[PDB]
Amino acid sequence: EFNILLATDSYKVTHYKQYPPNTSKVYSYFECREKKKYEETVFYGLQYILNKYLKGKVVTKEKIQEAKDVYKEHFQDDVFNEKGWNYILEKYDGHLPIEIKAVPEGFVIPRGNVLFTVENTDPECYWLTNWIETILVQSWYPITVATNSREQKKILAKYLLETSGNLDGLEYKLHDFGYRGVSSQETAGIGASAHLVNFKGTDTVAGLALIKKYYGTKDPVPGYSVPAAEHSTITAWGKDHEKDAFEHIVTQFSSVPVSVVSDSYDIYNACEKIWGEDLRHLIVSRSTQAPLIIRPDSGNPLDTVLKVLEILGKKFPVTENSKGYKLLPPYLRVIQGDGVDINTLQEIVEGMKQKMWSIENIAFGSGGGLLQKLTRDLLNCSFKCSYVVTNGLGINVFKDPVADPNKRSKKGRLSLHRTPAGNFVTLEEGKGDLEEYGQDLLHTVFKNGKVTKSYSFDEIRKNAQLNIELE
Amino acid sequence: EFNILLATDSYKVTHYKQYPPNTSKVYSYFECREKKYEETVFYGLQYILNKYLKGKVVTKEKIQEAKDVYKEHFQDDVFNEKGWNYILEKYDGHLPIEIKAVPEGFVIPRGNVLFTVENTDPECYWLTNWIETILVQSWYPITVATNSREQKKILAKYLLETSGNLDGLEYKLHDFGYRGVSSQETAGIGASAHLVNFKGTDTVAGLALIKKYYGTKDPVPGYSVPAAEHSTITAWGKDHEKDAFEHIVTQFSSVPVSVVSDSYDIYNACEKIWGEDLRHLIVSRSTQAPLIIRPDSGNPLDTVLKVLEILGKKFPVTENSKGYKLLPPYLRVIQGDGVDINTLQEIVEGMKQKMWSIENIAFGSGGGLLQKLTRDLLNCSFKCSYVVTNGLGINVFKDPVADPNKRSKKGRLSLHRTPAGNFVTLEEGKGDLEEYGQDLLHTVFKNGKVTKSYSFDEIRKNAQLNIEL
Ligand SMILES: O=C(NCc1ccc(S(=O)(=O)c2cc(F)cc(F)c2)cc1)c1ccn2cccc2c1
Ligand SMILES: O=C(NCc1ccc(S(=O)(=O)c2cc(F)cc(F)c2)cc1)c1ccn2cccc2c1
Repeated sequence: EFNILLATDSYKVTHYKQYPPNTSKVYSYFECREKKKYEETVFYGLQYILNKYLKGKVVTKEKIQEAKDVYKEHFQDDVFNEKGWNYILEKYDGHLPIEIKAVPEGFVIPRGNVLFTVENTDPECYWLTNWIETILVQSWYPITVATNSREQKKILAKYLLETSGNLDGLEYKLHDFGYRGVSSQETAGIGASAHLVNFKGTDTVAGLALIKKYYGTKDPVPGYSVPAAEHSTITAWGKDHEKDAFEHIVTQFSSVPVSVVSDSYDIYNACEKIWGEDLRHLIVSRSTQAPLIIRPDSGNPLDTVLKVLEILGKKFPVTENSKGYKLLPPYLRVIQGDGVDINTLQEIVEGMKQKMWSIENIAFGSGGGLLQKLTRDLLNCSFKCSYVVTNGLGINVFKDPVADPNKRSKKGRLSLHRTPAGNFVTLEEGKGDLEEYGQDLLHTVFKNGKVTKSYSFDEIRKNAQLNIELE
Repeated sequence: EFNILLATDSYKVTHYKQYPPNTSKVYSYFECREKKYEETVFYGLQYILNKYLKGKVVTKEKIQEAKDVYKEHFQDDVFNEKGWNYILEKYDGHLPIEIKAVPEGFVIPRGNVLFTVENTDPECYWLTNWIETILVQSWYPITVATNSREQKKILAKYLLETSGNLDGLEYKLHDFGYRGVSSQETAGIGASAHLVNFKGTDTVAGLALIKKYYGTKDPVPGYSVPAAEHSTITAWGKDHEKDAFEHIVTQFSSVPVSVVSDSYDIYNACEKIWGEDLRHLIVSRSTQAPLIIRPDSGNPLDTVLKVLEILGKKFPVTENSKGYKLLPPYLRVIQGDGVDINTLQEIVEGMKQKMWSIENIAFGSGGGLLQKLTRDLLNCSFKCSYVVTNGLGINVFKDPVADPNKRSKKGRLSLHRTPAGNFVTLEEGKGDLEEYGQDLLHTVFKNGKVTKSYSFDEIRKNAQLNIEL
């Protein structure tokens, strides 16, 4: 069973002995620190952490003893704050005396703003605020996935609008292929759920259960897929029987969309000769609701996409849409699911536009690029103490390292406000209390072991919409 | 609760309908495909087998749940209820799969078979690749362990050159990555992988994972010591940095203690606070209880060199038997900002050029150690190489025309010693010709049971550096 006493960085076990004596409050905050592009971030994923790990009776006698035993060996010394943890157990029935205030999930906030704050509600538990830094800072991951996914959605939207005149299909243009390429089952669920804030297509099934349990949607599920081959279901037929494999598969899935990986031996042959001639009769008969989606999976992503489109355009009846861009017939589409990240996605869509191909023709699958190739440094997600009370006096505190001003942290009690122009500003030093800037946008989401405000996944999606979608 | 029927890539739900009719066997393998990182540490499969694959993993409830979810997720009825019911009825929900693998901790060159998977019941031909997704996640502990080991090689080389021995090597790269990974589960897995090579960790999650799934003779596999963070310094107020330092080293007077010293001005903290105001509290400390000064900002190499230069003018430096400068034994440095395999190399090489022993320093690495890694680094990949259809075995593979690096292996595979004592993977069942001795893979899973396993102590032995051996 999960034990919050064992869910911190080891050195934090020793910090209760290091704060100034007579300290009754430690108040800390999280931001995606600004850095001398990712100018705005989607706040998402705290609700998961609150419910799974922080709420309810999280301290028991057994958990305290277990931690005491582990730490004695891990430190070769007795340093664990058993008294501090016993107090929470006895006084609060093992509920954490902590209050967390946060911006609403799905909100899109510029870098360098407070996104949530944490403080102790009982003077005895001044040490608890930063005990839970480690677990709360892991919110960096769903924030960063959702943010990076949304930035890709902006690129797709821009190019789809330019080449087609509308945004139809946008929310199916970046499909999550990341389940095998992440570091754990738990990460799979969290990361897939964050991508679903922006899109509806996922093969990372773990995301669906997470959303159902911690967030909820009006619709039965938040994300969808359709049938598709993998190399094994093609290559199993034997090298001389690729056409047989293709025929069997598209016939099995004749009335729903089906994607078919086509590069097992020679992607160009497969497009021009197998699909474009031998099996063309099985493609041009398909419904607009049930296209074949051809999947190249190797070679330079841009060069291969363009060559695949050029081959298909010569074997199938292409039209020119009202923006002047080429469009495959509706029963035929392409998906690029190799080597896709935000940089190569941009390269591909720009290359397509230069060669007069509509973005209507393509979708993208992204695995490691979408869910794994991200770190806490991308958005500088960071948790710092800004305010303490010692001997009954509040003190505004911060770091400001001489050799790196980008690591300077905020001072005092913080609040998040709308500016007169409708942007965001974080007020420091308790200045929010002057009430010159309207209401604080941070809301209490956790207090004394209880989750006090929750958001549905539908609300989060609404909050995270693109301006272009709003327009 | 975990449900293996919901733990695959969606499209795999549809594959049972796509294989050739009358296919009775699908056999697949995992490798770190060949294209730096020439050899990989195989680690982490035992965790997956035990937590997710063994025992009764199918129930009526789990089948119904998957049926209900897939109906909505595909907007259609495509789920193989019958196949999963067959496993439930015939095998009490135990997977009819056999997995063979190289021993955990083994260090194997790229492009070799590391494990194989096949169905043991012809009805379950579709199950081999259903579990690709979950098994391929082994890429992560393999990659963390391998990259951690590659850093240990760098540290060993430079420590040996500058000190003449490897004393303290296994405490020179400390895991700081708990907050910088993507989940609690990943923290445990990744921290465990780093501990194949080192003994220092702050990622406590790794200890319980090792104890549960692998085991050590010692009570714990990894260790830490007290240290400050910026909050326990800055809480004292900007004009009281010295007071915080004094309090902290006094509370931890007889054990090692690390104190982050760059909250306001690292150079001032080193030269004036530690080097003058509090010098008497440092020079009095035991060799078993040094102060470990931690810079945490600025260019890592330049800052480390400047911190050493400052300390070397305030404290009594010696010259070791190799001619390198050594701080007194009560004083050390740890650099735990911006450390990855590349910057680690730059720092130890720069220290060497300035005649500073690597005895002086340790490194903490967070994101660089546990998060900034992907499946592409070692090209960890799972592919079908053999099928039986209509009673006939066929050697199968992919070979994409534009990328020969993605060519996969053909037929039944086995791993062998060469006459020179190296590894080779034989394809096409050639292992059966018995020209290369016994297959070095062992059966580790069969029909719901884990059939071979390794302690964490043996894994560490297998993963040792040549220089250590
Ligand atoms: O093919 C895969 N999944 C099915 C799939 C089919 C079609 C689209 S699509 O984006 O064209 C699409 C979406 C959708 F929800 C409605 C559609 F009509 C069209 C996406 C996924 C696939 C391939 C390689 N992988 C490697 C790791 C994981 C995977 C997943
Ligand atoms: O200071 C930290 N942990 C304690 C710590 C002290 C000393 C060494 S050491 O390698 O110098 C050392 C190891 C050890 F096991 C025996 C020693 F005597 C010496 C390592 C860790 C720390 C700092 C920043 N963080 C940011 C994220 C996580 C952390 C952890």
